[PDB]
Amino acid sequence: GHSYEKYNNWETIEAWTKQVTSENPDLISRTAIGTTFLGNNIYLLKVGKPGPNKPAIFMDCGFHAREWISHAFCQWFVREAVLTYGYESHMTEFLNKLDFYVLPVLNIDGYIYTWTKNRMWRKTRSTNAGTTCIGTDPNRNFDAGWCTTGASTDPCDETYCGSAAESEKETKALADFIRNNLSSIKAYLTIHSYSQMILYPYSYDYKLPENNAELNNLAKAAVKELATLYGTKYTYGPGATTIYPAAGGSDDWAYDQGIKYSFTFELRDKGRYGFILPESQIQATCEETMLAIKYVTNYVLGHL
Amino acid sequence: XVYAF
Ligand SMILES: [Zn+2]
Repeated sequence: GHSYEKYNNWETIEAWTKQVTSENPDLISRTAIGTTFLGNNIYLLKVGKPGPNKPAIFMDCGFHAREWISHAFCQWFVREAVLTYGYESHMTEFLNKLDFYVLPVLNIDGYIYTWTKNRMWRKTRSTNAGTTCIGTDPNRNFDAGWCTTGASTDPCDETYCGSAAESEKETKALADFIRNNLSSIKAYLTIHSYSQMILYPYSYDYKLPENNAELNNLAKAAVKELATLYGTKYTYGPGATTIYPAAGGSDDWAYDQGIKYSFTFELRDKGRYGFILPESQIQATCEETMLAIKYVTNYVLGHL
Repeated sequence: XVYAF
């Protein structure tokens, strides 16, 4: 069965999205924003106390298949929201004043593959013309300086940028949803591992966002809040200079759509376990990450 | 998350 304290396969997560919604219809509704190359449903959970014309914050997990702690966190977040609503004053204010769009697993096909065949798989599972090599890197497939740096044109590489921007059903789906809901979405948060970083634009170029100072201060303060629990140390900054230049990422793309607060979170750890983070760390990782997310949420709220 | 950075 489903556990927030263990890593769950896709069958279990899909059942969970229906179940948690069913148990908390007052705080959650579910849709799909599209289907994957292999026909799986890309579920989106709308978390919040329903109401007219509320602002929103968008968060996805599971862009990259092997980064299992990411998927884990989106599930954790949803439970924490429904548990503490009405009991913890900040979360209660958050869900009353805005909605969270939580996309638990974007790259479902790849995630299934990490369970069935190859634990270190990263990309999607789409086919490519002229080769048997499989998959596009979803975080190289957005229309943001697309395929110009830090990406590969070789389908056999783990950073393959795709045949065109939004060539992938999963990425086109995510981009379509954000475009369609741009007037309400105030922040974009995409959850990865590993490295323990908070990153903001730009990665597709060395240039800086006009609110570079604001983003840096917000990231800095969120890192502090995260460290308060267990002393876990995060680093922060523009993606290009903080980890590497990389084009076609969704954080940059979202920011260039006019979403002024856009962050890539890279969770635990720093390499001891890497992608294969032990389940015994799921709880602590998620608890500390919650503090950073809630700090950003509070900030967005007072900067509407 | 690119190997091996
Ligand atoms: Zn990643």
